[PDB]
Amino acid sequence: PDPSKPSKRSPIEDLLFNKVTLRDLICAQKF
Amino acid sequence: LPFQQFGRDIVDTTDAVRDPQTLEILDITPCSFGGVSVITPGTNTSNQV
Repeated sequence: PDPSKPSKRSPIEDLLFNKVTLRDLICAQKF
Repeated sequence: LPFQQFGRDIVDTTDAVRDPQTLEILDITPCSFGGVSVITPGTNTSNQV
């Protein structure tokens, strides 16, 4: 883990998080 | 645009209408709702929830 990163994640873990990602459609379903 | 009264969203639901007398944008949003969950201990321990 990297202390400088606020989320406390390893440099490799950051790359994985920023690669999958996912009136808007989400709100339409909720109603 | 002119001559354009109603409105629709991605899932084909009426989300906006135009007032007949004073033409204006009138968004329609349903009022809040959701589920309810009850947290309880055993009924032989207490009755608070």
